[PDB]
Amino acid sequence: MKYLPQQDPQVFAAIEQERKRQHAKIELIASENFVSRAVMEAQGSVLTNKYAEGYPGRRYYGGCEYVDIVEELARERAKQLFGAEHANVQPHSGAQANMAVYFTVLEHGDTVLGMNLSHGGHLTHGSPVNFSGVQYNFVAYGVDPETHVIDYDDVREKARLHRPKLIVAAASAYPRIIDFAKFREIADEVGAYLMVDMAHIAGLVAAGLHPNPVPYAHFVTTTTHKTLRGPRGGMILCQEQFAKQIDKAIFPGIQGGPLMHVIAAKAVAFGEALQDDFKAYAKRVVDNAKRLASALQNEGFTLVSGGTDNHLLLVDLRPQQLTGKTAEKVLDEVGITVNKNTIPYDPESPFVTSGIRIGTAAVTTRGFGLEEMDEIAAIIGLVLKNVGSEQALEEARQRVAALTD
Amino acid sequence: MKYLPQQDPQVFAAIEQERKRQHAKIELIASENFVSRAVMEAQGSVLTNKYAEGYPGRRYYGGCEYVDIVEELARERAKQLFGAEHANVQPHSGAQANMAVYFTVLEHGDTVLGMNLSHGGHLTHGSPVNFSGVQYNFVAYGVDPETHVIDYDDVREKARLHRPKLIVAAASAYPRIIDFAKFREIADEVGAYLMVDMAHIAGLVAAGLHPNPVPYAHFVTTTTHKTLRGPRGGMILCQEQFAKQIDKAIFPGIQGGPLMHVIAAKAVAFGEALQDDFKAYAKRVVDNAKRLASALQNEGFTLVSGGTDNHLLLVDLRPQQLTGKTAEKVLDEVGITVNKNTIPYDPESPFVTSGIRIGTAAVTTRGFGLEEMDEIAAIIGLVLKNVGSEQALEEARQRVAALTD
Ligand SMILES: Nc1nc(=O)c2c([nH]1)NC[C@H](CNc1ccc(C(=O)N[C@@H](CCC(=O)O)C(=O)O)cc1)N2C=O
Ligand SMILES: Cc1ncc(COP(=O)(O)O)c(CNCC(=O)O)c1O
Ligand SMILES: Cc1ncc(COP(=O)(O)O)c(CNCC(=O)O)c1O
Repeated sequence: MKYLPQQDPQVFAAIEQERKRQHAKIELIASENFVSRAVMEAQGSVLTNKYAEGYPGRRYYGGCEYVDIVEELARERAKQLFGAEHANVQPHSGAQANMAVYFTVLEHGDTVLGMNLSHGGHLTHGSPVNFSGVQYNFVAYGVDPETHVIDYDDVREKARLHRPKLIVAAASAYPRIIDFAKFREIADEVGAYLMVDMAHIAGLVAAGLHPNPVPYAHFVTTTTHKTLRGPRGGMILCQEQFAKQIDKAIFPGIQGGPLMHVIAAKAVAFGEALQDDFKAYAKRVVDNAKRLASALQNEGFTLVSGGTDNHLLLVDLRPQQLTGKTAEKVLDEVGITVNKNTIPYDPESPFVTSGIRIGTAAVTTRGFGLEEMDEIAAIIGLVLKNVGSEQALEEARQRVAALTD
Repeated sequence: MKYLPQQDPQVFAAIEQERKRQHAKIELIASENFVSRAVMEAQGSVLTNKYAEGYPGRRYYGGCEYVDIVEELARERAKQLFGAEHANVQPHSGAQANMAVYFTVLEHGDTVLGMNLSHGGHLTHGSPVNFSGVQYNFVAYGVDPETHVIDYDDVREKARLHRPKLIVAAASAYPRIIDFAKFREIADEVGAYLMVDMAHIAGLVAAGLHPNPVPYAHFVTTTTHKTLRGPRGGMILCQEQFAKQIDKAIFPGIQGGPLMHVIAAKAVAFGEALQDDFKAYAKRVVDNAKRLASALQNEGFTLVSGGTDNHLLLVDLRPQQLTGKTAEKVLDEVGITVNKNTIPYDPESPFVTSGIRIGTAAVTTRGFGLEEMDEIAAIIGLVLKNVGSEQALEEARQRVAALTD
């Protein structure tokens, strides 16, 4: 950094603190990752200066000649990656992406079937304190009480009982592969659209390690920053019969000017995803996730669903008579960054919760493999099973320190 | 740029073309500007990797220690700048800022008084192809058909007729000062809330060159990238009495995790506006708009409202028999970037228009003064009064190139 340190030592100090913390801690938040320098250079570019309301070739402003190239690259690399018919790379968030789809297909008060929030569903899938749950009438479907796998009989029963205008599939915390085909079938049965929110698993879908929802859904929404390893932003993929409406939902509907600089970073992120070692990288996340789980089970921990088929895991903390809030706190001292997360049928609420959610995308990006996963679990065991021991804490500290050197 | 040109030649080439275009053309788009290198560096930082749903000290994730300072610098510097009691620096956009205000105070279908889109109002101030107009009952107030100044008598009439729950004040293409005192007076008569969208005029308000709306409005919304000269994003300003409700609207309401990297650049831009130099700048911005308006009228051009009191000016192109769309394309041919803009009581639709909107924020940023403004209007007169003349176009190009080097 050149001009920042000289003009804003306060902001620069904060960013340097953050740049060091990212290397110091062992980052297990499942949502997170670390982008390349190419990706940062694109969002730190001068594309922030351009107003480009509209779409490539159909803008509301002059001079969008070169910013149209960047959007088309993003769109055509996105279509190459997921094999969708159309792509909208302007959504600012995963939330704005969801909001735009819902905007396009639903009316105020329509009924929507989305995954139960404490079973794995996301905020924008029906929380009553989110716009989705205020704007629309969401009914939830859940996971099996003992296997913690989506109950497809439950999904079809809710579907037929509530007759939803659209069905949402996917999650923020479900460690198992989601069967898009059954979702498509149930929706056809009741004449509902299908929306797949692939945010968490988009990089895994991209590398062939998770079934692709594109062939089965009308609308596919994603973030560009979780397993896809891109800039913070959103994206909508859809059949070409919904394209004109999807694009109008984004603009002139819920958004204003896109973030061309972030759209250039999405373009770079997708570029990286199309390359062969992204497929390689993705396999290690999933392998590392598998390994981490097993290592955790060996330390005596209980995992919701018994393990994972993707990048994240959900620890049911109860048997260490722990809550997810203290677990989270405790590991933040020793350098492990996780996030408290409700568990299916959690006996407590989503402010305290009974578990921690963990993922390997970030550490895998920094080069950790199987044997370093074994140690992460070891340290989590040492720490969580001996919560007030200052000696356990400090031991934890050197071992984390030994991993991030 | 270090890694981009080697990682991604296709993206790098388009970013580089944009950069060249930004220097070679005369960027007159009124909502555009050029950010500092310090601002871009913050945007290209590692702060994009951090999930930070929540607010500083009240996150739903660990490791937010540094990002919390980033967000407090932005809020505290914003409050210094505009004297608000509370500030939300999380809106991804000016669209999302507005949406969060509406989500907090209005209930689906509620009646809102906003400025008409063709007399100057913004898309999110009631357009029927926008969520604002689809989600709420928007009635519009307009400008005098002769003097093109907001008709406060009209505002007050509609308020009493329609008794909205909220009155929106401000715009995208009004070139005169907005009297916030009368707006609040009217809102108070009819028991409505008053929200001011100062997106276009934040830098001026910050600099003491436009009456500040903060003391008259319950809510103040703004973008950070227009006359404020910050990164692309939004911000909400409000009285303590509404803060909690405003923060909840942004999250868990309408957004997900914030763009922490973008909040870092907002804090940088607020620091820059807090400096003494920024007041010099904004004074020149308006003086340049005054001089370019007068210069424009010397070449025969009619201006909506007779001139400008701010950073913006609107050309009614009817007298010279051209559409807004035609003027824009021709001016793009000689290297002058503007945007077609509807004009009050426009006989043309929003993609053709009978006018062009011009602003001096960005060219002032790049150092242009009074004499360059005389040249610009001369180059603009030359071109729009000789559209068929290829010899006129080449001359124009050279004068542009002489101005931008
Ligand atoms: N007064 C004013 N308000 C604004 O909100 C605004 C400006 N000017 N100028 C520039 C920028 C341009 N935005 C637009 C974008 C779409 C439409 C819109 O009404 N489109 C209609 C009909 C257009 C057609 O001819 O294709 C639609 O059907 O899409 C209008 C202004 N902008 C705000 O961003
Ligand atoms: C399934 C799913 N869908 C949308 C989002 C929204 O993203 P944002 O950029 O934050 O608006 C998410 C993000 N989840 C946060 C987390 O999992 O921690 C998501 O998982
Ligand atoms: C008055 C006014 N209010 C909000 C916005 C929103 O901005 P964005 O970041 O693009 O969502 C704007 C934007 N102006 C567009 C234009 O005037 O060029 C605005 O003017």
